[PDB]
Amino acid sequence: TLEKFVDALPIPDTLKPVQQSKEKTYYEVTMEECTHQLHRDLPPTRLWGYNGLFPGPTIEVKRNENVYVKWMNNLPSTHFLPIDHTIHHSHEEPEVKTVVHLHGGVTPDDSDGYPEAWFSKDFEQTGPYFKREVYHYPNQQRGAILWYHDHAMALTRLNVYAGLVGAYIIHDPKEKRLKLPSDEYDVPLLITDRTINEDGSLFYPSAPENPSPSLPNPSIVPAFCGETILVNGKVWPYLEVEPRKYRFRVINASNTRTYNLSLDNGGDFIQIGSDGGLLPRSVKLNSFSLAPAERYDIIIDFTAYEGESIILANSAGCGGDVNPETDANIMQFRVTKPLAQKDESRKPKYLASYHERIQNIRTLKLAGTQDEYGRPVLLLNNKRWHDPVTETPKVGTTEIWSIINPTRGTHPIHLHLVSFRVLDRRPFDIARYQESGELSYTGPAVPPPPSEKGWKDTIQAHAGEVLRIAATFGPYSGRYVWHCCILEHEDYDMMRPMDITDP
Ligand SMILES: [Cu+2]
Ligand SMILES: [Cu+2]
Ligand SMILES: [Cu+2]
Repeated sequence: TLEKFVDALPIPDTLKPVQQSKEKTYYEVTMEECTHQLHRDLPPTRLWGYNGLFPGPTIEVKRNENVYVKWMNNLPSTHFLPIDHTIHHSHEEPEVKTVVHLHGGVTPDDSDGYPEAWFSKDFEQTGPYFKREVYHYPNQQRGAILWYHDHAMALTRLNVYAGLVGAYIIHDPKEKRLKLPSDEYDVPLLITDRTINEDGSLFYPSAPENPSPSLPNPSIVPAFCGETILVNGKVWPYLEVEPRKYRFRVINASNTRTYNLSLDNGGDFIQIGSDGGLLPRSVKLNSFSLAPAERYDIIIDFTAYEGESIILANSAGCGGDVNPETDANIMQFRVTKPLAQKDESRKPKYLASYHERIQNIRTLKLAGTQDEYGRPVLLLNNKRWHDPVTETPKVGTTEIWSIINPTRGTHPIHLHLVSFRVLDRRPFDIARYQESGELSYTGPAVPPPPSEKGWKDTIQAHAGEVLRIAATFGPYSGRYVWHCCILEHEDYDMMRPMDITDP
């Protein structure tokens, strides 16, 4: 095992445009086999990286900036992580397929990275919903932390684990007057748990434990928990900071793992933002939950802690209780950087402003059948991906989605295109719902905590609760998706199409 806090936190560079005008910013990003050392004491690791980087370069845009990214694939024809060929059914398609989803993007459908819009190297082969090489991101939306990652059908868990993640920030100039910490004092933190072999190579399980020899090989697993935690591509790093306010864009880019984060001296975060942008009012927190694909925009105020080492800790376990010596640790702040200037940043209470009729109320169930080989298959509302679309909201209208979770565990559910408000959660009789299909509540409705009073696009639906959210669908119409963000679930098969229609 590996010494904690011996490597500096990398901060990914900001991508430079290939061409740029008042009217159009044009970027190129090529997926490439690359080599990077993840820890002082590990041989370098072979990974897949956007422009040869892990994590991918940070992309920074203004609200309404007219952006194009040509996402290209220049990867090997053959994968280096275990492909389970039995999970989706078929001329022969390439083994390695990729497509980039801008998670949180208010995006035209053919630029949203639909799982069947995939492509292989140089776009030689393309999936049946592919339309275009150069994706278009108009960024007509709230300033926020987005992130980009692969979304290829049956492969998402693999392609992401391989290293295909990156941050995308939307800056709204109108927010500049809040004087939030910025520039060097505004730092994204992409958290990814990994398991790494002694020779430096990524370990990803090629079967669950106790593989009955009937079971395919490789076989998909229903969950992955990495032995090590990385932030921005380094195992358990440290970051030297100035004793002053910092903003952090915290992103869970892990396959399965949920984090429950705190500072080991009992100190407080200030949440200024959720997936969908600034909260209306800032919230003071001692801890916070962070499931796959969630994003918390926070301030940590180091002013009074000059000289100190503060650990960003985690108490959520993955497949067992946290281990204090390993996954209980995320990174270490060292407040030893001299101030480069006066800290003019603020941490205001007042951040943003907070009339619509309900067109429809979709009731949706989270549940799993079981396959030929005994393995669990997780399904949204009893459907497989390939079944005729059923979630078909009307452009311009508002729906309430009530998501019922009678499973053993939490699912972070994500809708593309939209961000949405959270209404409440409410517990119910699980046995009763499974026996009869009948829903009896065992307690009142609970509103969201303040963290979740703003806009969200990825939301934890806890076991034995009904969660209700509300979304207005637009401004674009077309074919999108919704799904669980635990990638091991997403790929088998907790993802469905979502058509937003127009007369
Ligand atoms: Cu998304
Ligand atoms: Cu799930
Ligand atoms: Cu998605």
